[PDB]
Amino acid sequence: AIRKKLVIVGDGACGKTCLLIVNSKDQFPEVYVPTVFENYVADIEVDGKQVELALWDTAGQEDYDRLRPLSYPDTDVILMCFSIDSPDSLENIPEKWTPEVKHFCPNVPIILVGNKKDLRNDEHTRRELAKMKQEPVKPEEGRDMANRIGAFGYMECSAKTKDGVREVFEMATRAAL
Amino acid sequence: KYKLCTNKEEADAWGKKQFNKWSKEEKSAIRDYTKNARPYNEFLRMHAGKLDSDPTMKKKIESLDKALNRKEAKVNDNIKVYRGDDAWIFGKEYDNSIIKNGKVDREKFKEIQKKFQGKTTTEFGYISTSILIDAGYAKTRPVMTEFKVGSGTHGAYMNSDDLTAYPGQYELLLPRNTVYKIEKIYIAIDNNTQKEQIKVEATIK
Ligand SMILES: NC(=O)C1=CN([C@@H]2O[C@H](COP(=O)(O)OP(=O)(O)OC[C@H]3O[C@@H](n4cnc5c(N)ncnc54)[C@H](O)[C@@H]3O)[C@@H](O)[C@H]2O)C=CC1
Ligand SMILES: Nc1nc2c(ncn2[C@@H]2O[C@H](COP(=O)(O)OP(=O)(O)O)[C@@H](O)[C@H]2O)c(=O)[nH]1
Ligand SMILES: [Mg+2]
Repeated sequence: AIRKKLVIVGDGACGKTCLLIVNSKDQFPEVYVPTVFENYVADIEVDGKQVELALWDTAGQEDYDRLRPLSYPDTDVILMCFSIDSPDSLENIPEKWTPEVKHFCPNVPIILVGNKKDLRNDEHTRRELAKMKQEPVKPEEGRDMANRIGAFGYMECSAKTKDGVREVFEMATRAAL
Repeated sequence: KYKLCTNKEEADAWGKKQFNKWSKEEKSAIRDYTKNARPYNEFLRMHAGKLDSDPTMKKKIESLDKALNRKEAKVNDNIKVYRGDDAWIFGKEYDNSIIKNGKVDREKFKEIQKKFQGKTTTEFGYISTSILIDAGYAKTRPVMTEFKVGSGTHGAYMNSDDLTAYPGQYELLLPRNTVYKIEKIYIAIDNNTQKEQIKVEATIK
């Protein structure tokens, strides 16, 4: 079996911890949500290869900017996330996340992930984001962004509903090889 | 007096001094736990150390116990080690909101302290820890525990692929059924940030 490492970064509350959980338990968490998810190796096979992918969760807040780097060494792929319900997070992709990664994981393949895809057509979101002259990010924006930052690919998903989740990981896995 | 590692250099140097020649099976058992620890600990706690229900784990546990039981498998000095836990460690009645806006609910905290402070406990599950504080989950969780480990305790130190699926945690793994005493439970503020965190000091007995 092949051993690979995946690290997930992104702004706080953009949905990172939930994504991994749902990836390994087929269960969106509702009452006991860990800030940072535990060690879990995901078993995946794509294009005929069985891979064991260790997943490292991280804290994206500034408070933890000092600690994050201890998770970066020898990474095979990165999941850079933002939330579809938050345009603020997407902007941080270029602003904060891409610069940090290139610095610590210069050649590591990046996969840009739009989380909370279920909030794209959510009235509350829409309206709520309305109060700021912003609306949910459009798919075209993410792809555009991925192209801008040199990502291997771009994906959307919803942990809450599990849409595309399985897809994000498979892709991540391909890029890892 | 127990050693506390300041940085990776110290962490690394202390690490070289430890035992690393486990048997292949020994290495495999340790690495397997690190891949996912939910399976070992959750089961043992649920079953109180009786391994009869799931043979498939029996070998799995019985097997790790040995790696950890070898005579060469102990720690030379008295080292302080650290661990991070979610609020539910203190019972299903609690969650991470216990800390909101960098504040620990005092009413909630005090109940926990009366309940657990000074308590001596036996843990069915293995206890993962880190010699480096910044490594591990100690800063990213609500309750940070510093374990004072007496010399001669039996453990495995892992910071390489052979040993763990997550190199870079500067891990020290203690055996199941280890018993410890909680000396103090308190709230402390983080340097440079304003968030409180629940801090536990416990000693290995
Ligand atoms: N805790 C840390 O900072 C360190 C973690 N690790 C790694 O993490 C894994 C073990 O730590 P966790 O991720 O916390 O898994 P764990 O088995 O220690 O616990 C997982 C979840 O259960 C909770 N829990 C732990 N012990 C409990 C108990 N006695 N009663 C009720 N709830 C309990 C924890 O708070 C956590 O939310 C190992 O795979 C190890 O390699 C390694 C070194 C240090
Ligand atoms: N609607 C919706 N909410 C989500 C989804 N994933 C996570 N959340 C919520 O968004 C918040 C942040 O999630 P979390 O995974 O802790 O974010 P992290 O800090 O980036 O790990 C939590 O309150 C979740 O309830 C999703 O796919 N859809
Ligand atoms: Mg999180």
